[PDB]
Amino acid sequence: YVRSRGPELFYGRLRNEKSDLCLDVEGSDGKGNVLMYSCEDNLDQWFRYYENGEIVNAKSGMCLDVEGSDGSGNVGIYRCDDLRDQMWSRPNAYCNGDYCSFLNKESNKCLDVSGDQGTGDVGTWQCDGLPDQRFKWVFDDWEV
Amino acid sequence: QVLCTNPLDIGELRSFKSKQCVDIVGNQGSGNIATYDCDGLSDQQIIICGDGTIRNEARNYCFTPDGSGNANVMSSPCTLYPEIPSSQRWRQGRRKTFTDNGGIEQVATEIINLASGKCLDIEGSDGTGDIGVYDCQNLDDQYF
Ligand SMILES: OC[C@H]1O[C@@H](O[C@@H]2[C@@H](CO)O[C@](O)(CO)[C@H]2O)[C@H](O)[C@@H](O)[C@H]1O
Ligand SMILES: OC[C@H]1O[C@@H](O[C@@H]2[C@@H](CO)O[C@](O)(CO)[C@H]2O)[C@H](O)[C@@H](O)[C@H]1O
Ligand SMILES: OC[C@H]1O[C@@H](O[C@@H]2[C@@H](CO)O[C@](O)(CO)[C@H]2O)[C@H](O)[C@@H](O)[C@H]1O
Ligand SMILES: OC[C@H]1O[C@@H](O[C@@H]2[C@@H](CO)O[C@](O)(CO)[C@H]2O)[C@H](O)[C@@H](O)[C@H]1O
Ligand SMILES: OC[C@H]1O[C@@H](O[C@@H]2[C@@H](CO)O[C@](O)(CO)[C@H]2O)[C@H](O)[C@@H](O)[C@H]1O
Ligand SMILES: [Ca+2]
Ligand SMILES: [Ca+2]
Ligand SMILES: [Ca+2]
Ligand SMILES: [Ca+2]
Ligand SMILES: [Ca+2]
Ligand SMILES: [Mg+2]
Ligand SMILES: [Mg+2]
Repeated sequence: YVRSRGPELFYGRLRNEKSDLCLDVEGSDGKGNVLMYSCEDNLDQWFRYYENGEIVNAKSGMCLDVEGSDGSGNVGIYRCDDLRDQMWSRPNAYCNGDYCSFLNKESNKCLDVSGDQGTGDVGTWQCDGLPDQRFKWVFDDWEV
Repeated sequence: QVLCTNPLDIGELRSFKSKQCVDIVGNQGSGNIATYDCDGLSDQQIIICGDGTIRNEARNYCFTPDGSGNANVMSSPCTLYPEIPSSQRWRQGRRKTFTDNGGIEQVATEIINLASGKCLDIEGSDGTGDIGVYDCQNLDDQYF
């Protein structure tokens, strides 16, 4: 079978409500750790979000993934192996305007930045309804 | 809308007995809930939310019973998805109504949990510290 993901819901960068930093991958390969960093106009910070729940990095073509299988731990880019821990929903309940939380299908835990200030490393954590867990899809070419 | 976008009332939540502020330890707006001097910090600005949760201006956190029986009340993450549970919802009970030295009419009421059906309470009939839930027994310290 040719694997379908459904449509194409979004294509952009993810700017953090708390810090205005961009959801970023280390280096510019599009592979490895995911962390918060300055918005840079590189393809490694652009993601495609599909109906099936996958967030696919535009540079590397691979999935926003959580360590192991539980849906709890560090987040990085990893092969898309059709698992539920690589699938995310965007519940309207945890939005504030255009800034929204990403809820992991395997653990009902939120895409999260360590601490309260939305500046550190990116993993999953309990949905706490705090600005540092909320991201806006952005379509500009802005840099810092 | 992860925030309380429809507040019924915002201000200092005082005890009818002691005239003291219901307070969260520290100034972050997370932690244990107990009475304390009114220090004018935003964590003491309590939000009586239209959805029935109780929150504060310092942090998007809910007045939460720390158990299922007669438990302590902490300020912790709001469970907002799939929907706010009954354990984190509250309602007005009976209401004493009075006029303070400011010449302003205030309305003190019981604050009843919707899961346990119990009352927001301070230890004894005037401690004057640690807050939790208890049985509703019409003492002027279970009125806020
Ligand atoms: O926030 C971490 C940053 O990491 C850099 O990653 C690469 C490392 C490893 O080789 O060293 C560079 O050569 C430095 O430019 C990078 O290729 C990224 O440049 C930053 O964008 C950022 O991801
Ligand atoms: O490192 C990210 C990847 O983690 C894998 O899980 C690892 C398993 C063994 O494969 O054991 C750990 O070392 C600790 O639990 C994990 O690093 C996942 O299978 C991959 O999907 C990926 O998430
Ligand atoms: O798993 C990350 C979690 O980090 C918490 O913040 C921690 C505090 C207390 O240890 O200090 C740090 O070391 C700063 O990075 C963190 O480990 C956050 O409050 C949680 O929301 C969560 O992200
Ligand atoms: O009894 C709790 C009180 O806590 C005060 O905050 C204290 C600050 C003082 O800088 O530092 C701590 O020790 C913790 O870091 C707190 O205990 C608040 O100012 C009071 O409002 C009150 O909540
Ligand atoms: O959890 C407190 C509850 O129990 C009673 O208050 C206790 C009495 C014990 O006789 O004295 C204290 O030690 C206060 O100094 C309390 O632990 C009350 O009858 C209940 O209303 C309730 O507050
Ligand atoms: Ca990068
Ligand atoms: Ca995984
Ligand atoms: Ca965090
Ligand atoms: Ca305080
Ligand atoms: Ca009492
Ligand atoms: Mg990471
Ligand atoms: Mg308490």
